[PDB]
Amino acid sequence: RPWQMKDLQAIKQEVSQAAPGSPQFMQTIRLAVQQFDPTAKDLQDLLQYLCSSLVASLHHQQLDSLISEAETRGITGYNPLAGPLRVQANNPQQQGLRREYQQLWLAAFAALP
Repeated sequence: RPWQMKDLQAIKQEVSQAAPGSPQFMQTIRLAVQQFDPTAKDLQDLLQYLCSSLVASLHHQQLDSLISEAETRGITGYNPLAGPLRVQANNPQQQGLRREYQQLWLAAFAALP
């Protein structure tokens, strides 16, 4: 049950005025992420739709650092012999990795301003 075009259009329109990482944007994006239960691929699509290449790159770097610390510590469900967290989160049998990816994503995007 992935999102459709209308959901993305509403998500972008409702937060057109606000700035990335504002409390309003964080509310709406967090609700979307917690409601649709998407993988990393869909999150990348959503970010490309919402913010430009500059904000995309900044979030990419911040999320790289956050994932770096998180999975360098060692995580309950992460096994580094199978692939990067971006790929484990895309397997529907690793929901723990998917939820960790979602939370790192939202925190990284919130850490912009």
